[PDB]
Amino acid sequence: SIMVHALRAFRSDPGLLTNTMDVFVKNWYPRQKICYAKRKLAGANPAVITCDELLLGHEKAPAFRDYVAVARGSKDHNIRAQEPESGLSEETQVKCLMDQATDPNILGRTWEGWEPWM
Repeated sequence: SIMVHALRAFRSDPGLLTNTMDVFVKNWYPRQKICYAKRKLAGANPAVITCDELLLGHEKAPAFRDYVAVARGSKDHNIRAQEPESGLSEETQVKCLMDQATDPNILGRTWEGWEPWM
């Protein structure tokens, strides 16, 4: 619920931060990642951006088909998977962003050193 109160304060006015984040005048990896930032500050889904990243050239690694099937989850029992891609309220946005972070089927296949068990 603290994230309800936090993300609402940003999502309400997407210009203020995204327009500042055009500081990357320094394709342009800036344009194509800010293209995603403008979507995710607006109503867009967290797993969708992960699929969208994996589609963005990383489709050369063989498990990309499966990486998307981990990101998209199972429509039977993952609470992200039933939602649309875009137009999400602060509730739907964060409700799903929980699921895509807490997934035991992500955590059960991931980097050591970095640490799901701590």
